[PDB]
Amino acid sequence: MSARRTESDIQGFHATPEFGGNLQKVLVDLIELSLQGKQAHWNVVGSNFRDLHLQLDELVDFAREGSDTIAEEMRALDAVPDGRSDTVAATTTLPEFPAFERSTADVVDLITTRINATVDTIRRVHDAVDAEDPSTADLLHGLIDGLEKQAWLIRSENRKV
Amino acid sequence: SARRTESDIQGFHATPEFGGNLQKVLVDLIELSLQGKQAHWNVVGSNFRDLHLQLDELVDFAREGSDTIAEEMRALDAVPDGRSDTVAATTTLPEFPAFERSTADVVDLITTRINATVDTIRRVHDAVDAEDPSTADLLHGLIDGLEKQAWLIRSENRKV
Amino acid sequence: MSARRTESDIQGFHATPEFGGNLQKVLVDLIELSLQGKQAHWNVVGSNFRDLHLQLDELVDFAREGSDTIAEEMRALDAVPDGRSDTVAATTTLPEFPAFERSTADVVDLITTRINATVDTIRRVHDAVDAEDPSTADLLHGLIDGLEKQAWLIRSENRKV
Amino acid sequence: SARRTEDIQGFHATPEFGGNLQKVLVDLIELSLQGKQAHWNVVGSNFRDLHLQLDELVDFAREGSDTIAEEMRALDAVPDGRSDTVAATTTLPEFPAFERSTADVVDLITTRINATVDTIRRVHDAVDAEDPSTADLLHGLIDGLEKQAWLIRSENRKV
Amino acid sequence: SARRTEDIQGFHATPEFGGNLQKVLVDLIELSLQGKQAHWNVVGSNFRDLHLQLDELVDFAREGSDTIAEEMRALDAVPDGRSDTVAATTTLPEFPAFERSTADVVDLITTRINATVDTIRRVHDAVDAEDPSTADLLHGLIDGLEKQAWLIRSENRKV
Amino acid sequence: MSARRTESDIQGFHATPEFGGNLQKVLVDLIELSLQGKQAHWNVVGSNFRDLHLQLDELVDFAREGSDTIAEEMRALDAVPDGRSDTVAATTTLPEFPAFERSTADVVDLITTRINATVDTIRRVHDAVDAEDPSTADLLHGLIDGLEKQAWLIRSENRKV
Amino acid sequence: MSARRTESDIQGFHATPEFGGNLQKVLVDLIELSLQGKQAHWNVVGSNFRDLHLQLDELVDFAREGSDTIAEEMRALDAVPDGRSDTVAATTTLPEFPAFERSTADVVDLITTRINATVDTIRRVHDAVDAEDPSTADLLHGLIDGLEKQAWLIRSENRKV
Amino acid sequence: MSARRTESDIQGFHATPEFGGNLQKVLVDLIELSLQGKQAHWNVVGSNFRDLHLQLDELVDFAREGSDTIAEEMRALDAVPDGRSDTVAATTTLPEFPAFERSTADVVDLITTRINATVDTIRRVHDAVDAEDPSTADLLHGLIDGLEKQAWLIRSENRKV
Amino acid sequence: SARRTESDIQGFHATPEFGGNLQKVLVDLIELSLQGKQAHWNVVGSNFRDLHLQLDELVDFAREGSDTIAEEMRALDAVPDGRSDTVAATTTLPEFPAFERSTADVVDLITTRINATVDTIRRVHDAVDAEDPSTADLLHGLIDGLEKQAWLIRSENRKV
Amino acid sequence: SARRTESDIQGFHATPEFGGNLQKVLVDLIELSLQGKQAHWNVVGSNFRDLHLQLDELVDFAREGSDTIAEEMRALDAVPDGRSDTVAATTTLPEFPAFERSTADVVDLITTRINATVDTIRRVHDAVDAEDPSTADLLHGLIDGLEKQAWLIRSENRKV
Amino acid sequence: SARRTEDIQGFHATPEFGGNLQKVLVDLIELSLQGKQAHWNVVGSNFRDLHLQLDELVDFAREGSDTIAEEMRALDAVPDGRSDTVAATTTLPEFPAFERSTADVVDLITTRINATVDTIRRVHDAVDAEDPSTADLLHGLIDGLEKQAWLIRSENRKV
Amino acid sequence: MSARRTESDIQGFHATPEFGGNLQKVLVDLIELSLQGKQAHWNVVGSNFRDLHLQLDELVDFAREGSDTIAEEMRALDAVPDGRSDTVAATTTLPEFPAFERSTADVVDLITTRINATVDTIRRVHDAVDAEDPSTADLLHGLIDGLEKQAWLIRSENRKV
Ligand SMILES: [Cl-]
Ligand SMILES: [Cl-]
Ligand SMILES: [Cl-]
Ligand SMILES: [Cl-]
Ligand SMILES: [Fe+3]
Ligand SMILES: [Fe+3]
Ligand SMILES: [Fe+3]
Ligand SMILES: [Fe+3]
Ligand SMILES: [Fe+3]
Ligand SMILES: [Fe+3]
Ligand SMILES: [Fe+3]
Ligand SMILES: [Fe+3]
Ligand SMILES: [Fe+3]
Ligand SMILES: [Fe+3]
Ligand SMILES: [Fe+3]
Ligand SMILES: [Fe+3]
Ligand SMILES: [Mg+2]
Ligand SMILES: [Mg+2]
Ligand SMILES: [Mg+2]
Ligand SMILES: [Mg+2]
Repeated sequence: MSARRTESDIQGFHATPEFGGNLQKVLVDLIELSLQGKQAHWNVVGSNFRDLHLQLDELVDFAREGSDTIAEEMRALDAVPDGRSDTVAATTTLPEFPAFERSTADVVDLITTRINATVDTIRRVHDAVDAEDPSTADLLHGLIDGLEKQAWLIRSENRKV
Repeated sequence: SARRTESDIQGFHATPEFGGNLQKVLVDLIELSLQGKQAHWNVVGSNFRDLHLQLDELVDFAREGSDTIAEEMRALDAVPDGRSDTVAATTTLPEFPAFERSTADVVDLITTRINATVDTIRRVHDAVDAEDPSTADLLHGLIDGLEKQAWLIRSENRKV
Repeated sequence: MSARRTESDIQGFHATPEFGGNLQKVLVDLIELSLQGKQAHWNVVGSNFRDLHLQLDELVDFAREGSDTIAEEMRALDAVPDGRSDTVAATTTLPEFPAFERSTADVVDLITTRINATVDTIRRVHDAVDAEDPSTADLLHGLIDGLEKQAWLIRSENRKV
Repeated sequence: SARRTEDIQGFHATPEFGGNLQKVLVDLIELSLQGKQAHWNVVGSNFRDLHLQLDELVDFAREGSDTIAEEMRALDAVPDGRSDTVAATTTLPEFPAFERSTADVVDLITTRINATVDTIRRVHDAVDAEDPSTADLLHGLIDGLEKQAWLIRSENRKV
Repeated sequence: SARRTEDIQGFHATPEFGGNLQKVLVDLIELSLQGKQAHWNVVGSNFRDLHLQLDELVDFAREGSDTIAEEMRALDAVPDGRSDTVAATTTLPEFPAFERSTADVVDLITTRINATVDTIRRVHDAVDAEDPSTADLLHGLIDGLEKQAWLIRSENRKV
Repeated sequence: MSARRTESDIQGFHATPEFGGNLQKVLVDLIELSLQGKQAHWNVVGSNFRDLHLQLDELVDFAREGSDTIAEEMRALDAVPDGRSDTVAATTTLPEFPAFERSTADVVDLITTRINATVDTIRRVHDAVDAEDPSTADLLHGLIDGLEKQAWLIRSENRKV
Repeated sequence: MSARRTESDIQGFHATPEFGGNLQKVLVDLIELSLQGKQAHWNVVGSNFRDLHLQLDELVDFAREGSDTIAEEMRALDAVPDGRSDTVAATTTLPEFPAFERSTADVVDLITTRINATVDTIRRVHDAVDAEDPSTADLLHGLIDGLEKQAWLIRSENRKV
Repeated sequence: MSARRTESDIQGFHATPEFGGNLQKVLVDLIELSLQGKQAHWNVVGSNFRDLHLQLDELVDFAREGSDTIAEEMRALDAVPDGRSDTVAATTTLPEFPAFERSTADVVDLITTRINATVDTIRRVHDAVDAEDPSTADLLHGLIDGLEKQAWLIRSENRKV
Repeated sequence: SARRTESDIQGFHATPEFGGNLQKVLVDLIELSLQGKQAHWNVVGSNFRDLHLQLDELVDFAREGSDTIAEEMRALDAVPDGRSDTVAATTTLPEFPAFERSTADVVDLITTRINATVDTIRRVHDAVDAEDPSTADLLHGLIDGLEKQAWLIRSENRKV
Repeated sequence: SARRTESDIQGFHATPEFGGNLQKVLVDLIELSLQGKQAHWNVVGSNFRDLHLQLDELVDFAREGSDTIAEEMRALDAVPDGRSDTVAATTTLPEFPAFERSTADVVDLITTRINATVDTIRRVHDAVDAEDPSTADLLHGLIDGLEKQAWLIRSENRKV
Repeated sequence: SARRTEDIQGFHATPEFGGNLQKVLVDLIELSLQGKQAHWNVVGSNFRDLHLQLDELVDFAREGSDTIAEEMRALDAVPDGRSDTVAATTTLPEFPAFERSTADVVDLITTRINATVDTIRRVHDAVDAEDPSTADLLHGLIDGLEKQAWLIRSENRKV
Repeated sequence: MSARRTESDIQGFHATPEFGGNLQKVLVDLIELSLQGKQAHWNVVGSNFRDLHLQLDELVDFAREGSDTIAEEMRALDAVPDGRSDTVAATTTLPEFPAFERSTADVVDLITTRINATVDTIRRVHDAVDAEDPSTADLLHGLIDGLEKQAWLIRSENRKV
């Protein structure tokens, strides 16, 4: 027992309300992106339907894994996620996805914008998150990178060169 | 030969009532998915791990269900709406709480919301069946999968 | 507005004692089929031993998954399954599998007949089950179909020109 | 003491029922064959997606024909999936020879899927009246085929 | 030039040996059946864990009964796994009807596992005397069953 | 220095109408073999039903992969395959599979003969294919070999002492 | 305190020349069984060809894994296996597999007898092996059991009523 | 060779003794956590045994992967890990795990504390590690995050709300 | 017995011409792999995703091909050279552009380079076959795999 | 019927000697696992990679072995002690060095420690077998697996 | 109307062809057996790599012998893979008894591989003249064996 | 729409030319390492050939995954990778790999040096990359770590202690 600590209830790292609130911002935009991604996935029609249909599902998978990661990171640090529909709708920073069928070209533009807005949210909270907890900032880096890849893979469809 | 001669043979498309009925199922499946994840993250207390894990299985089922329903709508020329605003505005499920809840409370809350979702499907079933027997089979899969989840979750709180 | 329902104790579907009794009839014949299937699997000898030995295991697998499905369907709707040995022996409608070794030819006829009997039971309860709960009838259809396929794959050994 | 005593008689179907499944079988096989034809010969804008989706259509149609033929055998009917029979009795419009543009293939194949679904819907009630289990297999065929129709046709859809 | 010359005679076992394996077989089958009964009907605190563990018990017991019946056949004995025989000759206390609490299921099932192990231990030496290889299969059964007993009983254990 | 070629429209290998016609002959017999294989698979009854039923599916699988390979080889070299039902029926060299159920023994002889016929076709076109394009002849060798193996595995049921 | 042993060259278990000679007897009969199993697998014709052809490969697989196990057990205890063709032919106790094709019925009897002989060898060395090294006897039990199961699965083709 | 370096023995990045020593601290606490996790895994008894039994194994897997990663990171940077039992016991900062069977409730509390102490160690060395080698700090982030998740998944059992 | 008596039985080794011919195939396969990845990253426009993905399949094929050829050389006592300098200096493929290119342009460019690679193999085939029929079979696999890729890529740009 | 009538049928439990004997096996398996990893990380020199990899296979075997033994103890109502302090205090294996060691040295060191571990098991085997034949079978698996590892490792250093 | 009419005659091979495949078969089997012998008995520097590579050699040789024997059967020839025949008719130099050093095993096995390839190359043209498809199987054998020779021999190679 | 942004073409993060140029440096050295790794993999001969042969392939896999990641990161941020052979050769910082067969000992030394030079390149651009885009620096950390592990696993062969 020469180097053993004797404490009996050694506590874990707890997030400040500011940190919790910052992760909460990331969470709602990821959930909203997931819902908008499926909406697009179902309702996309026209030239190169299948590619975008499939790519959109891949986007949804990434955003769903991301939201779960963020929420669980909140839980680990004693924060309480709110991913309920009312909260997501009232607090998301993403512009609303339109109703009805939309062309591949329009879906490409719309979805790219909503991905970009989601990355924006993460980049906006990044420094405050990093300052409090360097480990959580790494999760943010993974999210930024995966989302920016999705953005590139989707937007390239509409590129005119 | 017995070969048909038409060049643009049309598919079966759904009445607006039919689309409407599938839309009802769609929003409650999505809401159940979002509430399931909320419960999955925020459940605490006795037998946490079992419920944490089972709630994830409920979410998996509800998500594939919602995707199935929306794609059923699309095949039949209907247009699903799974957006957050629409879901919050039109879901029939009682709202899930925002905060930590005990395993016992989560079991009771989630069972109710599963039952509410099954009820939506049971309420539209006959009108769906009358228009398209094939789509009713999809509804049967949802009822049974969800009723199974309800049993697997609720049994935690069952007395002797 | 809000379409959200108010009740905190929203009830699940309520199943009649007749419904439970009907699935119970299906349950015991599937369990009995599985037990007889293994008996045949172990005790078959003669021309084309290996094929029947193998097919009999596939039948057992289907029948085991079936009985579990039925029993869980009972539980979901607050019925209480009884798959105990005494009850299966006392209430199965299948003729008993004979003791000791049986020829491939005889095993073919016997097991085909036991599948016929098992399907007969499902057909006997079908209409009453479908009227009360169409979703459960769908599971019955899955059972009927898988079993009829097993009967075809087994019985065709004995069919001539 | 609940054990029945007799062979307890096996499975059988009316010749009308068998003929109804036979109608479904030939169109599934024709669809599979036309599907591969389209798969090989499609050219042009968004070739790859259609080439791939058409193979998924063929897979579904092949599994379907198996399911129907096996259902026929289970109930002691006897399927006919031979080339001569399929060509003589299929209700599907003939697939054209030669290469076809992606846009043309989309319209052609959507029609042939729809014709296949039509056949299933045509026999459905007569099949259901004799065997509700068989009807469920028809429901699975309708659903999978109508999904393929949606996934294929969406390429040409203007909004 | 070491090659033997005669059919060199096949495998066989005494009727006493076959009867000893038959005792093990019926209790494994009974255990499997009671296991599923428990699996379906357990309710209450920590339902899910027990529901899942009981299925793992059933898997082990089913594979075991196969192993024993196949061992019997390999040595030209003839197993009896029929419902009537299992019910008439099993040594396991009957599993009760109806739903049972997790705590009650834990105690009930632990006892039935222990009774199954008892049967294996009872015939072990007689089996070993005739065939040491068969005894090894019995050792595998004892070990897997005693592990299941530990994994199940631990739920009720107070320290 | 630079060994790099200058042309921007470097042409692929150019195949004669005779080459396409030769693979077309192979294509229709493989498709016909696959259709007859399924017919036999469904309609075989009698002693050793299960083994033949299973082996026939393996044959169908090989023949289906084969026909796809041949058709794609045609496309690669700008030939246009025709695998449509009418053409297969009108141009296959295989004797037609008889209607209705057939005994295991009869199915063995029939299907073995249809494999023999299919291999015969490949052998008939082989030399002309090999002279124009050795790479394609290699694929023919793969086909011949897999089919001969299928003939062995099926026909040996009927071979005596 | 310290229960740690002092020696730097702690010896492994030392096996008698008799032990090695005993496993060598097992080794050659397993290799011979594997070679005869393949011979039968290739050369069997007649009623139920496919089942026996398949089962014979499973036997070969078991016998090959067995011989490798035995040889490695020899190496672990500083015995030196000899699995060379000349030694196997000169020292195997199995009757030789006859040349040319054999009927399914004959192959059944022959191979069953060769399994019987292989198990006989293991039984002959068993007691001496168990007395010197119980761990090795356990591996012998695994071999005996797998082989007896193979004999059952093969021989039952020829058993009547 | 226009941009090619001409050096023949280009050396890799070498850890300072301070860096090596910091990784060594992480290593022993991860190994100790792994040993204590198994001790708990075997000896946990009572309400919700199975869940904790399984979750504890998942903790052990993570800590074992972690220790291997840390040790290999030391090796790559020319440091020499010491993961021997004597060293771990003499130098771990974790309080000793008690002997004997312990209740689920007590195991939950004990293990949470030891996870927290392990995270503490990593957080204590984090900044010094980051300053010398940003890449290694990322490995630390992965460890912190995985361990804090485990803490949450374990401790939630005892949460009273 | 029929057992041979030699202790150091030699393997078949290739002439310098044979090694040379395989070296030619090797550099064009490597160059095709590098150009395929360039195109994979930099393709933009209509039907991007399909081409992005197909180009990766081309790269996978060309890489396993180059590895096969080099290992064929090694087995026959020849020494492959797959280094960047050698590849740039000796490849027969027209250079791929540095920048973003449209899907239509990438289809045309890549088809040409695949065809150039097949041409190299077809040009060495007969001399390879004459020395070692077994190695020609490897060449056949490369020709057919690459010609398949050419078809799958080029079809995007095909008129009615 | 032949059904037994008791409600709380007891399982076989081990004597303290039996538990003690399994405890002896447990600590040497754990110590071997820790020493195996030490050797795995710190081995350097000729044929490093083979030994690095083989030592990991030894560790995998020893870990599943220790888990098996501890769970055997638990089933029989004995209480394992696998804690670091207990392992260091009671293991019979000679201590592994702290620093880099050559492949040749690591082969010799690890072979000795494997042999020491097998010896512990062989020393308790007969008393274990006498009380519980089923547990002796587990011991046989450990002896053979470890003796296999000893052969696979030691062979590196074997003369002509 | 292109359908042929007769059984259309089955596959067959000349006895010379069958004998040529028989030569390949025995050396593949001998190689497999010597391969395992080497695999078990190799000791010394870089033991593990050689132990593992030799097993990969055995796998290839076993699959090869299967391919050849099955080819023989497909064309209605009758293989002989029995121990007595292999030992009496193999062209491979005998593998020595006892443990051998890694360096010696490398040289020994490389020679036996080369001898096996020699046999395949020896019969190749005669086989090809009757059946070009069979020759392709021989090409696959040559290629896989020559790769194994390279992977094994490289251990002893000095540059 | 209470928190929803109203922007319609929200743009993504764009790399500066400096950032693009820095990733371009990493890219060419990874590609060059991949080509040199294969060259070594084919041409290594002598003592412990097989180990190095296999380890070199593992190095190539890692460097190939790395180059693809770097290039795709450039694409996501609107930079245009150049991985063409001419560019790689003209701009790589790695010393040339020699022609011809080389001993295991020489290959170990040569390859270790080229790995070290590749890590050097990444470490040289690290800070400038981190300053502009923290998320991309994490990808660099993964590359450094994986490469330094490979270096250790390769170089240890030649270590004399
Ligand atoms: Cl795709
Ligand atoms: Cl089979
Ligand atoms: Cl669980
Ligand atoms: Cl290796
Ligand atoms: Fe989660
Ligand atoms: Fe979808
Ligand atoms: Fe269940
Ligand atoms: Fe079928
Ligand atoms: Fe069994
Ligand atoms: Fe295709
Ligand atoms: Fe081995
Ligand atoms: Fe490691
Ligand atoms: Fe390679
Ligand atoms: Fe465990
Ligand atoms: Fe074979
Ligand atoms: Fe990529
Ligand atoms: Mg639990
Ligand atoms: Mg058979
Ligand atoms: Mg596309
Ligand atoms: Mg090595």
